[PDB]
Amino acid sequence: QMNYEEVIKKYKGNENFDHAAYDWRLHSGVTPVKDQKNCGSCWAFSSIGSVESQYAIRKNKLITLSEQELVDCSFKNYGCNGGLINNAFEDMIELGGICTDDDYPYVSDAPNLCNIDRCTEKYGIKNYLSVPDNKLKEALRFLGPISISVAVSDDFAFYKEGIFDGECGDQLNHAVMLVGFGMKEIVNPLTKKGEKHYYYIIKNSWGQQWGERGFINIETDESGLMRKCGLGTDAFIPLIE
Amino acid sequence: QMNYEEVIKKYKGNENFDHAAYDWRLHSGVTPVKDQKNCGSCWAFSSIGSVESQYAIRKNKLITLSEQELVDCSFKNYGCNGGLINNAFEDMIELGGICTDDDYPYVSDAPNLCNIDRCTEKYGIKNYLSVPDNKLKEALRFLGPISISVAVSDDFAFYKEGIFDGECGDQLNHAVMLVGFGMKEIVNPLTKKGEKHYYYIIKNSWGQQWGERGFINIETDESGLMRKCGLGTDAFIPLIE
Ligand SMILES: [Cl-]
Ligand code: NA
Ligand code: NA
Repeated sequence: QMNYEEVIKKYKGNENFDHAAYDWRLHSGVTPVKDQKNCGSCWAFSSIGSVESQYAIRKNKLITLSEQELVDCSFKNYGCNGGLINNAFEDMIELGGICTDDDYPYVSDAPNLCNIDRCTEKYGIKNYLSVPDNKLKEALRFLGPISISVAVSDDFAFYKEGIFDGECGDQLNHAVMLVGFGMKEIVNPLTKKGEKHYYYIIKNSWGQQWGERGFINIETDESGLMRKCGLGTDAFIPLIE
Repeated sequence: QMNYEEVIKKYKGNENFDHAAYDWRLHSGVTPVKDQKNCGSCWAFSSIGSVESQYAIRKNKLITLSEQELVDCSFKNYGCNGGLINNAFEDMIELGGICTDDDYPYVSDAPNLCNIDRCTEKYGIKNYLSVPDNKLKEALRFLGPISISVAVSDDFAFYKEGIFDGECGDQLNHAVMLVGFGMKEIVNPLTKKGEKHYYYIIKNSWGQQWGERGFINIETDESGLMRKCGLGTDAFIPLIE
């Protein structure tokens, strides 16, 4: 909702930001990685995650919120059976905040009723924007991490490190969040030349013991338009201001 | 990167230096002991300390650096859950500089995002060498304090002063730094003759209020080759020149 252009003006400084790299991790913009365990609640971890980052950035406070509370009360979704990023933010506004991760611990696939009263300090969001398929690097630089969707292939799970550029999935089947971009200049193992390999920085929800400390890097170009595997086809970022 | 021999040659130089004792503490080479508390920051405190000494020596400046920024930003380590000296030095260079421990105070196990911008005067290192497993005393005398590893056994810890000697090694499980050696001449409790007891000087991270102002003495021989408990299996010294 809202209007990209409408908010980007209120934040963006007209300065053709550095398009090669910016990493929210090393700017107090990325909360610790969590682990969805055996429940298909990706949609929830990513949306919750983008909110945590909005807080860590804007209102400068670190707080982990209950993903479990979304799986239990977001009726516009299907709990462990999947959901949609934007629906989450929707139900988030309806619920007027979510209980901290501490008063409403996560319990994965274990049946669990929805109890909104399990706490008294609910953390919420004023509204949420949608980012244009070709304004990712720009939004990431001034608005913050973005909740997005992507097609995850079977080999995608084995990824242990580097700049993934493997097989993609059928269609958009997973929700993760974008936290920044970077660019390592590797050598052409064949021509042996200074080549520039650009990449996006993803935060998964499979615990730290997966990929680079829980994060994965996706190839892309300087412009930040090469969205491999359908990258950010669906892209939203919550707003608390 | 820098491979030991290239720089060690630029410094060592044969020399019949006294192999019995040299103590960087009383040569303006050892900054005050710190306390990692109930957070597994062995590796960071050890590496940081060697940097503090390098500045205190080469650039004749007394400076204490932020261990908290390493636990939060190297990513080649696992914050309070442990890490490795060399990984730290790597990432230290990647980040190009570290906040002083005053602009980036330590908060042990207390959650804390990584903000490389938490300061404006960042102190760094050009590169880092690995010192030979049988060249410690030699290195200490000319290169400066060394970051090392050791196996702390269960009966240790009560040590309040003197030259602790009791626990044996295993696989390692803690990170500290070597700061010098000495040799006290006790009397022969059996034949009563002039016996020579050599020892190493380690710099811990459990505050001044522990042992002799925080330090402990480990047995060793004149050659500086008897590394009980693996003393220095892994040994590195950062370089700022
Ligand atoms: Cl974990
Ligand atoms: Na985790
Ligand atoms: Na880093």
